[PDB]
Amino acid sequence: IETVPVKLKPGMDGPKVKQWPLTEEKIKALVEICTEMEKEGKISKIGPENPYNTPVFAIKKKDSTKWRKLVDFRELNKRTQDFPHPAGLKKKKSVTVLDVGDAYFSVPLDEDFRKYTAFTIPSINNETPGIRYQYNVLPQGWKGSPAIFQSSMTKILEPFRKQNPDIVIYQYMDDLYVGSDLEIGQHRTKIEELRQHLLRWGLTTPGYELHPDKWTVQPIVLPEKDSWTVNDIQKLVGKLNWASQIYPGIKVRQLCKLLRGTKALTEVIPLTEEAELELAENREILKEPVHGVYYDPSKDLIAEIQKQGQGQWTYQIYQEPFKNLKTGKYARMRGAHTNDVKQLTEAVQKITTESIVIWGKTPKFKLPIQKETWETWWTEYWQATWIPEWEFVNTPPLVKLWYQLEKEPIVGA
Amino acid sequence: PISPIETVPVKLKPGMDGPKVKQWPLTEEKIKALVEICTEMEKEGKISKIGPENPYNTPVFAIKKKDSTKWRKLVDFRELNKRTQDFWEVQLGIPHPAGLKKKKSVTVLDVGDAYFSVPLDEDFRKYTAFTIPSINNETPGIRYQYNVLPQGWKGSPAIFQSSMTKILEPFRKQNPDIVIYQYMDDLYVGSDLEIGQHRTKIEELRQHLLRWGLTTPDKKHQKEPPFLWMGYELHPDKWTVQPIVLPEKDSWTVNDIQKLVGKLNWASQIYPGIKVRQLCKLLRGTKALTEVIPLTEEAELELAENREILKEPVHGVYYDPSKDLIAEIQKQGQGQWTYQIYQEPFKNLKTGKYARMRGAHTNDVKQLTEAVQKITTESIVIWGKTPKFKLPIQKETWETWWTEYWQATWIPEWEFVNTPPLVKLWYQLEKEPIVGAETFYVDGAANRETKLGKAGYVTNRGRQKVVTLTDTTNQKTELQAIYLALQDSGLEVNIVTDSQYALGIIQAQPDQSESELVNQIIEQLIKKEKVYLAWVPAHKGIG
Ligand SMILES: Cc1c(Sc2ccccc2)n(COCCO)c(=O)[nH]c1=O
Repeated sequence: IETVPVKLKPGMDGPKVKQWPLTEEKIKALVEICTEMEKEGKISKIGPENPYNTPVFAIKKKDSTKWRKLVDFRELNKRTQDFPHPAGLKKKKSVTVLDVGDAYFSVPLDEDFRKYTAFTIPSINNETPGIRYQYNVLPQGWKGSPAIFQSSMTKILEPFRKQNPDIVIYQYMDDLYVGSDLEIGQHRTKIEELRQHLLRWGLTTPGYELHPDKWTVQPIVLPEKDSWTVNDIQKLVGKLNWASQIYPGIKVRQLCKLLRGTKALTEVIPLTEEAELELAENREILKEPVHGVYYDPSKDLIAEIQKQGQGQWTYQIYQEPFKNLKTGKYARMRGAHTNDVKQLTEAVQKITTESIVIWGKTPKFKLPIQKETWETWWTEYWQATWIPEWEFVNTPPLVKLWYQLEKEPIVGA
Repeated sequence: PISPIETVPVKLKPGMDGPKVKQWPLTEEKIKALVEICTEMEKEGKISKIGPENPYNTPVFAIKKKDSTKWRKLVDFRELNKRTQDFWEVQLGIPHPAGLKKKKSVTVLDVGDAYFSVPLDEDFRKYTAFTIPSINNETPGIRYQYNVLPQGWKGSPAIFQSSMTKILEPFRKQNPDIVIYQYMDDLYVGSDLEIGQHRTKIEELRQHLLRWGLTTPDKKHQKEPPFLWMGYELHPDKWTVQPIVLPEKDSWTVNDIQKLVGKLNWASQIYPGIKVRQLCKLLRGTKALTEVIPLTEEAELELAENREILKEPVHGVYYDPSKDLIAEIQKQGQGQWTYQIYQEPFKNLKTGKYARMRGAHTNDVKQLTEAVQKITTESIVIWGKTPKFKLPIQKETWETWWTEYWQATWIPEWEFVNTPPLVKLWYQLEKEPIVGAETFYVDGAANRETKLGKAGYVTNRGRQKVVTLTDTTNQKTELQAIYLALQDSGLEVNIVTDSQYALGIIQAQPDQSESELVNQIIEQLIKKEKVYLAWVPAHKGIG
């Protein structure tokens, strides 16, 4: 097959990322997968003359008891040359993600660019030199990949597209998001049909899937008591004062007046009529998301995560601080009780998914965890073809207390 | 000897051209030698004479050898190495002894000369041009160029490795029961074959390398176990550390002290007991590196004490995959932890220790976690697996901590080992106001310009105080306010403050910090049985 010439952004050089140490277990899996791919002419061994390198690792998806190879092409992608997203699926009743990744292995990649796809399989205790490979066909996780397979993909989908316009198909890298408003039965089966359609063309394409709008940005609720103590008011005031950053209409003077005088924190204070109003008024302001916040396509999305303890986590997707596009409270996944990393990774994934569905873009994560810890175990629970950008931060206490007050349904479902 | 292996495509850095540095003048003697030697390797096909069409040049030198009284040669490839492309890696990470598997017999193949056996990329050969001058300040000189990998050239080490990798690939496959380690010119081969069987395979290997123009010594040569490998001493059943010798002298210079402390600090890893506390003191206010320091008696005892510890030669054992990996950790003090990874009790694989720096604000439990993490990573790189942990901490202690920490953290499957001192939470802030306890409304402020401030308090019980502070900053002032509050408070206290820093103490509650003031506050906090710290918006009406 003829190949499209791919190049790096002007002035950029190939990625030279260092390989992370992998446990023996997954190292075996990589060798197994790599030798197989080598024979199939997917990848070729390279010498030391190639200085470029990208990290690799193996993961096991839920409901999958066989290893899969994932590469961290993030560095390469950011350096790759640039070459649509609907809205409907955001409003859809149910969405199903399909792994159309394999299809790329069919298309060959521009000879000269291949050098940049270099990767290494590490050796235990540095006993032997790592096996150095290089891609020949399109690599999974690479951005240029879907950007090249586009042609074949559109055609392959056209029939289903035209015979089922009531469904929305979106492709984000190795994933194919198919959403429909049809009830559970028809949808599941229709997906199965779409699958078989792909199967017929060659590539195997593997409750049910997602649900777009059952995700509502819940407001912040303020507590109510029959009587308040100095301490309570102090807490309330502390929160409000901060909240004014998002809602400038929030005032707290009247409450502050009741908080004047060196009295016991346990001491109860009757709310003055004027304070009652100020409080009530603030509740009103807080009843809905701030106006004016609009998604700017050219700017990157940011996602802050906060550990709430007890398995809960809070997050915010925004572009400019306080001007959040969405907010949410993630609950611990049934089982991941002993470790935060599990919950964190899971959270990271769920959020990105939503970022994709809604904006079709990967948000930068501000992870509340020490680099060392994250780098060492994230792979162990990662179950996504993509890897989002991230940075680590020292979570400010104030923001945590605020979102902690996110409204919760009297009964979820 | 010259192998028929495919050369590696080597090219110069983007936009650079080959070396053109001139050659140095030499004495009649060194010239004779260079001619002899160069003609020697010329006949062997290692180097070849070149015509004037090559503008490149590199300086060659001569010098009598290491106990031989015979002249050797050396080419200064600096310039060439500066222009040569960057290669991936020359395996920067050596196999740690503890990670080796016990083999019934090992053999060391000294594949040294091999560098001059692997052919260089023909196109590149031209860049290795060098000249043997003439006395007569002649016309031209004896020009040559390398056809094989040059000793000292940037790419040689890397290329040689891969070439070797390729050559050994088949043998390994047809002999999966044999393990080989590559280290520059040394090729270590080990297995569990009855002595004779082993010897035979080694010979096959030798014959193999031979076919590919790789000369190897006869008789299973030169070195024999114990293998003195980089500070380590490898024996068939255990590895030992080379005797670290301490220079017993009577005059000590700054430099000599620093160097000493250095060795002593490396030793601490394998010898959990070594101390340099006093030794470091001898470096305070040093004017010159050559300045002599009168060794204090405290230092004499310390240095001497260290000698007694280093008297006992330590030895670790090898890895046996058929057994679990256990890692035990201990706390020798605030910020100092010791660990020993083993399979069978007392039969240690690797040991070490980590020294921390209190930083802005940390706590023991946090540090334990940070240790477990480091240890884990070390294990994965060595034994490709994570060890089971034996830690000096209560499961309850852990639970209470991590379930409430602001940052995500985790410690792999571990087991409690009751070995004092156990790490415990020195204090725990109350989650709500203490009933029937004094409430201190603390506050402090200082002029940023004049560094003059005031810090004090007032209680719901009527009590009050204030102190004017000279040369200080608002941060210190606020902290000071909280400090005083704790001083005159009592066993149970409620303290309200508008300090942002205090908020940090609330969210992390550290048991150590760099700021002595904070340390004071901490010690004070540890004394109280009930403390509730609360924060309120600054510049507002709360007072
Ligand atoms: C190669 C090899 C070695 S030798 C070695 C040399 C350098 C680095 C690593 C191992 N040794 C050490 O045994 C020595 C005494 O019998 C070992 O125990 N197993 C091995 O596989």
